[PDB]
Amino acid sequence: ALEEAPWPPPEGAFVGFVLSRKEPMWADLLALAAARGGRVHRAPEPYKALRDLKEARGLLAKDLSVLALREGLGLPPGDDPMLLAYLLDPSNTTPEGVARRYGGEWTEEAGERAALSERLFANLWGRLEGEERLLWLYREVERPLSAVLAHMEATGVRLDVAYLRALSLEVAEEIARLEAEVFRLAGHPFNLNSRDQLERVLFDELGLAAVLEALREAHPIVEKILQYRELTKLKSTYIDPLPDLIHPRTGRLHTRFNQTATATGRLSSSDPNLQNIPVRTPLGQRIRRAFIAEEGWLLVALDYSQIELRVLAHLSGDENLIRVFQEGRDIHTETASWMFGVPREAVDPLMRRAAKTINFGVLYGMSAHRLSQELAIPYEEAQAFIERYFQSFPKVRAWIEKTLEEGRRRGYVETLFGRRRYVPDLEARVKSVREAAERMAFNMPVQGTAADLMKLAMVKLFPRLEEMGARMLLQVHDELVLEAPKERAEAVARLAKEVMEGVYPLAVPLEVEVGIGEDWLSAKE
Repeated sequence: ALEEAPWPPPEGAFVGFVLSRKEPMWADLLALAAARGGRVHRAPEPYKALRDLKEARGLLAKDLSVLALREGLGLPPGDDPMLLAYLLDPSNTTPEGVARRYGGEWTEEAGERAALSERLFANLWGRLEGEERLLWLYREVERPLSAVLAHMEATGVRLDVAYLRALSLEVAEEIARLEAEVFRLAGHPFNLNSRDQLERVLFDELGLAAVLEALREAHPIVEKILQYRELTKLKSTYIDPLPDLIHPRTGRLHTRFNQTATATGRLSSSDPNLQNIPVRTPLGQRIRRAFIAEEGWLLVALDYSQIELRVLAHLSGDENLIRVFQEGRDIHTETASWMFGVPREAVDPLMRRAAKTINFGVLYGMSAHRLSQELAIPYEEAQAFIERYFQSFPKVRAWIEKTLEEGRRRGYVETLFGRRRYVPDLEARVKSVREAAERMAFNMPVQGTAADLMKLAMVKLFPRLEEMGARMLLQVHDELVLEAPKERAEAVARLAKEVMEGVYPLAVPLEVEVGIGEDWLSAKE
């Protein structure tokens, strides 16, 4: 046991806390404690207790910072063992998981959480001090980012409830129509949500899991059904819930951001989860339209153009790919031109399509077999096309090979900045497993770097942003969403563009599309 001591603790103490709910902005602070030396300090009354701390230092610091901010206190997030653990091995994503792996237990008791933080920090910090690159990431990117996220989560984003309500009825209507059609193609009404009734109808005149249904695209009814499922999912996952997630004390929505969740270092969101809102789908766009600016403010949305290809270009050092970007020429057009040995002027739109497909196909995994189906071209030609590609960008092939070799030898792969991911499976004899590792192997450096760049961008942008009355609100994919006063907008945009594009010196220029509007959808123009 440790020695009890009265509140407050000397500065530099590690904080432990317990919430009544997982969402910081909605939870009630039940317990608060601090540890330093061999002592523990338990706060008599949690809320007031916060004011005695100059820095939330410990496990899940950001979360506490959020609660404090909603209470009008500027309590900054400090060192957090989670970040260190994550940097050591991206597998470390939850506090319970980390504790177990490193000798501690995660309990629902403030004091204990306070002690655990101290212990962990010392332990992991030692292990990190020898890693030049990782220490850099922790200090220059990770830690500072905590503050940023804290503010984002706390400020939140305004929603157009009126619009949401309306949209709900529209989709409900489309659903009814689809349902009607299904009945027509079935000859008799029935419950689409009922397994038994569905199965019978299918077997009724057809010869037979969403995958199963997808494969059974033989009768139009199956198509229409899947559409029904889709709309239903979206309506209940994004349209209907949103209004209910508006915090009473702010009038805005507070989506959660996690810093140590994805396997590649990309930020993830929850409640909702922007990541899964349909990209360029009529409905998806309509949902984005719900996110609006404050009365007298505007939304500035910045997006990175094909960052992954530019990153690849840099990591491979492929003269051709590099030239495409340095020359500012259309990537897909040039790809086609190369693959088919035809000058720009004669690029058939179908060639462009093929190129576009391959380009993306080589990024996410190595879309080999998929090519046939997605292109409706015979097997042989598909392989040839792939060959033509690497023939045009040799160094990309060389890079992929090198990456895997290094992976097998060292046991891990790393992003441009040094972030690492261990890949033991590259030596697996089981096909599917080894192939999975292989995808991950080259996906990691490309995606990881894209993530790192964005994070670096944010970190160094925040201070300057705050200098003007501007706010950082959302981050999804390779996109940032800001909020700024009507008269300041244009200026803020100009700044954001520069900062982002010049975040780090690449052999390829970085480009950012910028849009300003009253709502997210309008902004993206």
